[PDB]
Order: sequence, then C-alpha cells, then structure tokens
Amino acid sequence: TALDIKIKRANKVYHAGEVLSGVVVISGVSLTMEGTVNLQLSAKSVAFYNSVKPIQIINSTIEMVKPSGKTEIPFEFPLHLKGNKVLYETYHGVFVNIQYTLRCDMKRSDLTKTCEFIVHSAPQKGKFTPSPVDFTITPETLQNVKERALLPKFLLRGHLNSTNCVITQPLTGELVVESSEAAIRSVELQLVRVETCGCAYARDATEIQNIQIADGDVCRGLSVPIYMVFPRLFTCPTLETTNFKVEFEVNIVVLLHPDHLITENFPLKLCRI
Amino acid sequence: VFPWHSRNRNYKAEFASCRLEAVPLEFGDYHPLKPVGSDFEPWTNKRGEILARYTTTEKLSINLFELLNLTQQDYVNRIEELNQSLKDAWASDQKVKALKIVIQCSKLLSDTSVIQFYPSKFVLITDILDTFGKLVYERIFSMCVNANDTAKETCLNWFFKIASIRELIPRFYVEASILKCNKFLSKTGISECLPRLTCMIRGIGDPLVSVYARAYLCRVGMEVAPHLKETLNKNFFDFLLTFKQIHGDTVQNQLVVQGVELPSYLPLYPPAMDWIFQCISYHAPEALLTEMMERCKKLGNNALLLNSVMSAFRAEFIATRSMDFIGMIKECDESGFPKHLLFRSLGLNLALADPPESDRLQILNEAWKVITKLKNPQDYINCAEVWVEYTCKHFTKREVNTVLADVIKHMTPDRAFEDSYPQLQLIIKKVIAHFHDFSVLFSVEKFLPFLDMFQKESVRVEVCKCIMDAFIKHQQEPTKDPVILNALLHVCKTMHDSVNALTLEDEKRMLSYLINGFIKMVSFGRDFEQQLSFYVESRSMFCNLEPVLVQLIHSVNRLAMETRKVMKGNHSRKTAAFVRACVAYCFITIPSLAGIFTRLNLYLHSGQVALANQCLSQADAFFKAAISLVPEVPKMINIDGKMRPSESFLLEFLCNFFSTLLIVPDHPEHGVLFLVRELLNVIQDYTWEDNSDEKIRIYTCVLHLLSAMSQETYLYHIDKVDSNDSLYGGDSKFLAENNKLCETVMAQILEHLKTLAKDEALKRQSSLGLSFFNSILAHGDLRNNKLNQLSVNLWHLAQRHG
Amino acid sequence: GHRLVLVLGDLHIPHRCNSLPAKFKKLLVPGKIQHILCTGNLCTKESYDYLKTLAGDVHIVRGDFDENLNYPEQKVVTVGQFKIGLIHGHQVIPWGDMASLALLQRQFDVDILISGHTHKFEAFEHENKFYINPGSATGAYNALETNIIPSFVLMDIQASTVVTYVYQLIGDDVKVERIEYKKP
Repeated sequence: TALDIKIKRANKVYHAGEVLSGVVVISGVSLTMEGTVNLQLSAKSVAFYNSVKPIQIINSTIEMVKPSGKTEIPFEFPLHLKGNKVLYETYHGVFVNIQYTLRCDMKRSDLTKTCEFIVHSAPQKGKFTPSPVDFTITPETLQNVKERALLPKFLLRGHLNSTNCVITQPLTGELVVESSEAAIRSVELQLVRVETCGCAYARDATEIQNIQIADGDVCRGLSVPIYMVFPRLFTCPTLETTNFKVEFEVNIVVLLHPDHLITENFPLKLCRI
Repeated sequence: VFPWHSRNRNYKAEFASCRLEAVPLEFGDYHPLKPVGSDFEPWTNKRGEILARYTTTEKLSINLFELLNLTQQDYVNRIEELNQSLKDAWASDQKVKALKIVIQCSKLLSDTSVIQFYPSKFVLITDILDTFGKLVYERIFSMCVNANDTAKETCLNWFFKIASIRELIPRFYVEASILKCNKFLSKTGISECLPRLTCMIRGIGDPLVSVYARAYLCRVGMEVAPHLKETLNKNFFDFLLTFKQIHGDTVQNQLVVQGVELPSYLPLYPPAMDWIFQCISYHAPEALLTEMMERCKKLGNNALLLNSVMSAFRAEFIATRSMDFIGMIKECDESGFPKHLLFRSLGLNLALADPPESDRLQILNEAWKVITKLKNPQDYINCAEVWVEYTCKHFTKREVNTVLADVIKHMTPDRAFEDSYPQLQLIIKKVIAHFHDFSVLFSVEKFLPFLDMFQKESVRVEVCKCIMDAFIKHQQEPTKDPVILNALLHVCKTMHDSVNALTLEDEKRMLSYLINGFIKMVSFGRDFEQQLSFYVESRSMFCNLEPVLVQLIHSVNRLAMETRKVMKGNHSRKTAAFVRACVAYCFITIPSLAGIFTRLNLYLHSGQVALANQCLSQADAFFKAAISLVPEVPKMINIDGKMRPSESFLLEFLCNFFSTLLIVPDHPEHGVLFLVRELLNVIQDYTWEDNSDEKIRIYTCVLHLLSAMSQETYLYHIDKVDSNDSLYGGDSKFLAENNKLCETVMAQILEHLKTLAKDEALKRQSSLGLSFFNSILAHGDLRNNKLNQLSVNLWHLAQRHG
Repeated sequence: GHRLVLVLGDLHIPHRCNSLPAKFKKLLVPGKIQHILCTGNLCTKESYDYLKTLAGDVHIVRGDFDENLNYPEQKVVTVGQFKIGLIHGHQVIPWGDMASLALLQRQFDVDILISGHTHKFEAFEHENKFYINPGSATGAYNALETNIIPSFVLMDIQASTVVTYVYQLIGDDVKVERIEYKKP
C-alpha cells in the first residue's frame, strides 16, 4: 500500500517538445501533470496591480488504472502547449516560482505522491556574443559622500569575461587588488536575483548564494580568479513576460579590516546555447 | 666367582688385515669435489614526523557549527570523533550530514589561533578529507556497475553541492578531496579542474594556510593524476609569487598579536614546502629543476626556500651544484631561518651523491668554518652527525681526526653529552663504517677521547659492542700493532666492567663472544712467552665472564700444543720451563670456573695436553683433581636455561675419563691401577639413583678398559710417555692385580644382577644380561671354560625374560 | 641415483683452530652437497651455520665440547639403501677399538658406523661392516698423534655401492683417495 513515481531520465529534465515517459510503482489510480507559475504578492513598490495571480502552464490528466505484489505501470505525456504558449524554465525563486509536478493519486474506500520534473528552456536562436566588462572598485563607488570620507584609500581592478553568461558555463574573471591601505578581510561574489511581478509592479532583489573568492590579506598585484558556478534550479535564463520578470545580478562586495563594505553591482544576462 | 681372561689382541695386525685397500688419484682423475614509483616518498610516512614534531602544550579550541580549553590529545580525540561521525553518517545514508561535517572540519583549517599546532592539525583534518574523498568515489563506482546516467547525476549533484560552499578554504579542500570523481564527467575533467584549484589558492591571503593548501592540492594531484605535472608547476610558481608575504608586515603583526617569535613561526613552513617541491620535482627534467633554482635564487629572504630545494631535489643535482648552494647559504639573513638547518640538508644531500672532485676540499672547509661557530650543542651535533659521513667518505684520517676533535671541544664544556647520546653514537658508527683497517682507525689521535665522552654506562657499552662487531667482521688476519691491542683492551675492559649480578645470561653470552673475538685475533708469532703474558693479563682483566676464561684455557692449551708441534716434540731446557708454566697456568685457571661439567671436561682436556709434553707429575695432579671433583656432580643440571637430567652426561664423562686413564702411567711410589682405583672407589660411592642402572654400564666400561690395558701393547700411545705397557712391561704381578680387579668388578655386577632379579624388574635384568654378554664377546676370552659358561648363562637369562 | 654425503668432524672452531684450511672452503660449494654428517666438536653455532649453508640435510651429534648440548649422543639415519650410524667417538673405551665399534653397531644394527674421536683418519671393513673415521677437518690437535693432517670424507651412495672419496690436506696439497664398499 505505497505509491512511487519513477521518471525515465535520471536528471529529470525535459525540453519544450519532448515526451515525458516513466513508470508508476505500487507496493483505481490516476496521474496529473501540472505546471504552475506561482507569483507571491509583495510590499507595494508603485491600483495595487491586482493582476499577480497564478498562471497555469500545462494541465494534463490520465486515467491510468480503472477501479497483491510489486506492480509497475508505464505512462507518457506529450509536452506541448498550443502554438504560442512557451514552457517556462523551472525556477525555484522567492516571489516567482515556476514548477512542474506529477501527482499520482489512488482511490480507496486516497494515497497521493508528488514528484517534480525539471523543464529546460529551448536554446536561443544563437549569436552568442560575450560582453566582457572591466571595472575599478575604488572609494568612489559607495553611493554616499558622508560615509566615503571614513573609507581607507583602496583600488581594485577586475575584468569579468562576460556579463552575458551561458547558464551551463561558470562566471569567470580576474580581480587584482592594486593597492589597499587597510587589510582586505574578504572579497566575495553575491548572486542576487531580481524578481518583478505585475505591471504599471513589485521589484525585489534577494541573494541566492555568496561565494567567497579572497580570504585574508591577498597579495597586492595578484590576480584572484573570479569563479562562480550558477545554482541549478535557483537560476534561469533571464525571463521577461507581461506578468513577471526574472533577472539576475552579481554583487562584488569587498570587506576591509575595520568592518567596511564596498559593493559593485553588475547586471548579468543568463542564456542557454 | 667367575674369573676374567683377556683375549689376546694384536692391534697392528688386526688393523692391517681389516684395512681396506685404497687407490690414490692422480691429476685428471674424477673426484666429486672437482670444480608514482618507489622513488616517491608517500605522505603516509611524513604524517608521523609532522604529527610528532608539531605539538603544543597550550589549550586549543575547536569551534564547530562552541568548545574551549582543550588539550592536544583531547583535540585529536575530538577530530577522531568527527571522523567517526562522518563514517557513521555516510553508512546511514545521511550524505548531507557527511558533507556538512567535512565542511566544518575544513573550516577548522582556516583558523590560526595557535600557529604552532597548524601542521599537525593539517595532518589530522586532511585525513577526514581523504576519508571523504574515497568514500564518495566508491559510491559513484557502486552505481557504475561513460557510466550510467545515475552515476553521472550523483556526481554532478555532489560537484554542485560542493561548488555552493561559501567560504573559500572549505570549498577548495572539499572540492580537491573528490577530484577523482571528475573522471566520471569527462576524460578531461581533472586536467580542467586542477589548474582551476591552483588558481583558486591565490585567494587565501594567509601564507601558511595557502602553502598547506598547495601541499594538499599537490598530494591529491599525485595520488589522482600524476601525469599532469605541467599543471602542478603552477603551484610552485604561484607560491614564489606569494612568498613575499611570509616576512611581510601583516604576518609580523599577526605573530605579535599571538606573541609568537619568527624563529618559531618559520619552521612550521618546511613540512608543506618539502611536499610541494618533492611532488613538483619528481622525475622532473634537469632544465625544470634549474629554472626553479634560479627563480628561488632571485628572491629576498629565500633562506627558507633553499631548504626545500635541498629537501626535495635529487641528490645528484644538489651535489653537483653544492658550491653554488654554499654561496647561497652564506648571504642568508641570520635573524630568519637558521643556517645550520640548511647546512644539515645540504650535508644529507652530499651523503647520497658525490660532489665534483675539484670542489670537495673547499666544500668541507667552508661547511666546517660555519659549523664550528655554532653555540648551541644540539644543532651542532645535528649538523656534525650528517657531515661526519661526508668527511669520512671523501677525505683521509687527518680530517676525521680534526672533526672528532672539534666535536669533543664543543660538547665537553657544559655536560652536553646527555642531550646527544644517540647522535654521538651515530657519529662513532660512521667513523667505524668508513675505516675498516684498524691500524688506521686507532691511529686517529682523538678516537679514544671520543669514547671517553660516553661516560654513561648503558650508552658506552653499546658503542663498545659496535666497535667489537666491526673488529670481528673486518679483521681476517691476526694483528699485533700495539696501538690496536691497547685500544681494544680498553674497550674490552669498559665493556666487561658492565657485568654485575643483575646482568642477564644472554648479555653475558654476547659479551663473551665479543671479547673472545678479540682474544682469538691476537697472535704473538714465535714469541710464545709474550703470548702467555697476554693470556695472564687477560685472565686478570676478564675474570668475571666465564666463557672468556674457557676460551683462554683452550687457547693456552693450544699454545702448549703449538710449541710442541713447532719444536717437533724435542723439548728444550728453555722451553720445558715455558710448557710447565703454561700447564701450571691451566691448573690455576680451571678451578675458577663456575659450571661443573665444563670444569670436568676442561680438567680432562688439560690432563691430556699435559701428558703430551713428558711432564707427568702435574698431569697426575690433574687426574687426582678431576677425581676429587667427580663426586660434586649433581643429579639435575641446567642446559640452555632449561633443566635436564645429568645421567647420560655423567656416563659419557666417566667413559671419557676411563678411556684417557688407559694411557696414563702409574707412579712407582704408589700401587698399580692407582687413579683407576680411586675412580672405581668414587663411582661405587656415588649416590646413584635407585631407578638407575647406568652404574653397571660403567662397570662394563671398566671391564672394557681393563681388558684393553691388559694387552701387551696399547692401541694408542703418547709421543714420549712410557705407559703401563712399556713401564711395567707386561709384568705378571700387574696382570694378576688387574685380574683381581676384574673379579671384584664382575662380583659387583653379578650382585647387582641378582638384586635386579629379586626386584622382579625383568626388562632391566634382560637388558643388563644382553649388554654384559656383548661385553664378554668383545673382550672376555671365550676360550676359558668358566668365562664361556658365564656368557652362556647370561645369554640364557637374557632370553628367558625376553 | 647418486647421493652425496659430507662426512666431517672435529672442527673445534675456535677452541683449537681459527677456521677450516683455506682450500677446504673453496673445494666445498653450496648446492652440491646432499647430506652432511658431522661427528661433533662444532663448538659454536657459527660452524653449524656454515654447514647449513653447504646443504639442507645436516645430521650432527654431541661431542665432548659442543656448546649446544641438545645434540643427540647417537644418531641413526637412512640414506639410499644404507643406514649410517653417527657418534662422536669419545664414548668408546678405549678410543678407536674395533671391538667397541663392533659392539656399537650391534646395538645400532646399522650398516655403517662413524666414530671419529681419534683425529687420525681411518677406513676399514670388518665382518662385512664399513667403518670410517674422517678425522679433524681443521686438524685440531689431539694427544694421540704428533702430526695431524686435515681430512674430510665424502660418501657417494648409489643403490648398493658406496664410493668414499677422502680429502686430506698434506703440506699445501689436497690429496684425494678412493675406497669402495659393496653391500653383500
């Protein structure tokens, strides 16, 4: 008296046109494949934009067994959406969450289990052009003249290989601490999701992960390698639709010895090729 | 039973008739006797030294996820508990807990609260990482059996989880731990991940943490992909880029805050640079080693770097470039890493590979000019132990003498000996290892004063055993150079004075073997008198050890017989006194012995060697003394530490004594069969065991002896001693007395046989009867009617009871 | 089938001789000796070790001076179709008496008896019995002789024929002599 769903692919990723095939294992029963875009209302930023409501991507139900031992039964769905409705990338965000789930339920006089399968956006048409960016973290980067006076004199030079990043490829670059009067306690990368909901409109920025790249007083003139692996389901290609936007930024924050923090923001543009 | 008659025996005629004809062999006639590899030192060994040396008594703190005031042993116990928790969590299908435990353990490596404990700490925590690295790998391998999609998915999940780690040092350590798993993602995964980790190490700002991280990365690379050396060279180059930070301002301020002096902060670095350089220089081309050498030279306070350059590079490279390394050592700053450590490393290199011929004298001179200026005795001996090997291997006895004199000069003042008993032993061993001929080793003037240095008892005696082993195994001919004798005499004295009541028997055996090895090799040529002088001074010198006395007795008897053979038996007036002196020497010497059966046997051998020189009186004294010693034999004796009966040994001793007294003449002032008569009295009076019948065996032996001696001519004779066959000339009275003794012995044997028959022990009675019949067949004249009847009766009695 | 045995005895190292004569070490090679019988007087574990490097079968009995006394006084070991009896020789009274050797072979019921107390080499057949006294390999001194020549015997056993090659060093020459024995 127990159910389980086994999706054929180990990685459980399926593209916008493939076929979702698997086996349901037991020890009448139906199975429903539902994809949802859950948008969570937030603190107002700008008529209260009361259009932030769940969006159903896909709805498909199969009556699998009409009303012992280890039993297995195959199943399959076609991943198709009319002619213009796109299957959004799986995205475990905070205010925008795009999730595809299979739900198997068996009636009794009802045992249910939900298993999530990932959907990957189709590769772009393809003219991938990296956009290398050079930057200089200086005391003239903090957006306050009042605090800037207490900042020790520092100068860091860096080069991001591309702000237009392939999501399967890591963010690579170099950072050279040309000269810092105060000892550098830590330099870390901070991937910040920028999620927007509604129209003329709630916009939030939330940290996904922090990855420290420089610990302690690094040699002055040594190229510390900026390396960052994008998280699997917490990052998606930059998505824009009339109801919601999901963008991504990276914040290089330098920490100095007397608890001083300096932020440089680079808006990335993730894509799949 | 019945009287005895001796069958006539013609030994010469019987031997001639029974002798087998033999055909000699000319030349050409056929006779059978005609004519990463083993060169790579693994991290497992270095684990022990790093853990042993780097121990701190300060209270440590292990903060996870808070614990304070922990000792080193409790710190090790807590790390072992963390490792066991890792293993239990993995075996319980809790992989996330395993990952978090490994992450925290790696986090511990980012803390430098107690600098002096960092090396050993690095050795402990890394073990957990290794335990992680294998334990993950097997799992994917367990899924493998270009692997299946499940193994690849698990490997990618692990790599993503590890790539999600925030702190840099934990991320690097955990990711390098599972570098092998990169095999499951692509054939180029390791070749694409190793350079990235090497570059990632640049983020570590603390020099010590970065250096040990580089060491771990090199270890993982060599135990995973040892064919990617081009990638790992970047570790050495980036390390040289970072080397400026070791003596920089930030580290100095950190040490000041922790209150740690630089002379103690620096020696924490070699454990990691040695590994880095060894991995990067393994089978490297000479061009790469050269380039590393000039890149190390061009820096600043590179005194530390040079050490690793000697500690890792092949011995040949450093040996050829040894003069340049001397030059580099010379300008090193004094306040930094010690110079004597660099000299020790260089000397260790020169102990394996020889330097160029033209430079050896300069190298030795410039090394000793710096070594002799050291003030601390301990590091001085650390250098001198290493460099004595070089001085003895390449140069002559004069330089060895100078080095030994310098060592004595340094260590004598402040009783430093106690701190360097082991090292000094090593030195002395080396001096003996390269000086085989002992006419040269003891020509070294300060060799004996060096032995005088070891004023402890246990330490000194071991060096003496080493000297004596070297002498016995490197001296194939007798020597006489008085320098040799006096020196080995002193060594044997100072080794024999260690024998006391507490000394074990095995130690006495080993010491006796060594002093015997010395004594055997002193041969005074034809000067027999001075050889006896050596033997008397030896007995006075080596009194305590019994086997030395035994060997001395044997050797003085050997000298007596050697004089006999040299002079062809024709003893001279001058040499009669010498042989009498030797035999009197032996007479004095035996009684001192402790063992009993040894005393008896040596008394006999002394007797026989005594009669060989026509000197009869003291020989009779020997036999009388042996007889008087006979009753002291115990029933139960000691053999090889165990306890064994003394029955058969007593039988064989008496048998030998009888066979000897066959030839011994009887003094005219006394009666016939004299010594035989007292031996018979003793054996009859001996407290023989009730369940023992070897006594009648000995009476049968008595019958054999008297029958043999009743013959006209004895079987064997001494060179110039008139035995009873020639002394009495087969006199009728002597034969009658012998026959009366025969009747007495046979009456005793028959009485014993009757007692055995009355005792109902028929097996022993039958054996006795059969043996007596065999004896009668041997010697008893069967022609005589009474003796033949007695033999027939004995045979019938033996066959009656089987 | 050929069996090679090294009949030895009276080494007496180092009680009376420093080592074997220099040649005898050369004439003896490892891997060529099948058996080694020694009458005794090894006097050290070193001589026994030297013999152990010369063959695998090492039968050795107790002399009047052996350091290790665990040596059996009398030994009977069977090689080929023959049985050899081994004693040191100082048990016989008198030494080298043919009557004593005959009695000892009667007690043993052995084909051939070895008894070598008297260092002078002997080899004789009596009553269809074979007798060998190899003598001192190192030429250790004894009171019964004036000049002692180093000697050692070599059994060669094939079925029922034993050819004995005795090696005696006289002066500086290694004379070798042959004797033959056949079982009746």
